Amino acid sequence: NSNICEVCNKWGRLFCCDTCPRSFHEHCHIPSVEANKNPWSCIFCRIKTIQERCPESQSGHQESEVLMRQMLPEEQLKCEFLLLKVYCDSKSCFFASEPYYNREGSQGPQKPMWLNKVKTSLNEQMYTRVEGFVQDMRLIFHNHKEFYREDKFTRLGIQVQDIFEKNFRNIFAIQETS
Ligand SMILES: [Zn+2]
Ligand SMILES: [Zn+2]
Ligand SMILES: [Zn+2]
Repeated sequence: NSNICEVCNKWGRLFCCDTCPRSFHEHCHIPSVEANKNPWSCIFCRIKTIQERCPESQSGHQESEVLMRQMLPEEQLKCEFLLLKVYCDSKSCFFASEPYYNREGSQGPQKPMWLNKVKTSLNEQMYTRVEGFVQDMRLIFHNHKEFYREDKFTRLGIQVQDIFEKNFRNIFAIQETS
């Protein structure tokens, strides 16, 4: 197994996958690494199994149909993995914890949002459809773009949103378009 966490790229107290060489901090994995379970298979492995059980699940889908899906176990897992892919980027640090807003010439968002809030929301099964999860994720970056206006820091929102959107299209097998 790897000797650094797959998500944050640091060493520490690492839990190792039994079916692939990845390793994780306990609360870096999503869901948090399960207490017992020998063997244990990481989220990457669990997602690959879904694909292998239903190869047709990789055919192209329309975003509008994906968003309306109910959060059954497989869609719950897919959203957890998509959230984890965002945390994998080091620029996620900016969006993880609860923001505050005091900048001359800007007003804070009406509905603040952050990664750890989305994480808790998934853990507590608060989303009933994929749309709920995707809306909150996109809100994180939209709030940032609006608040930072012409400051070059707005680019961090564009960057992390791009990571989100690329991984959304991959994980949910969105139909490729020009
Ligand atoms: Zn970690
Ligand atoms: Zn694995
Ligand atoms: Zn099948």
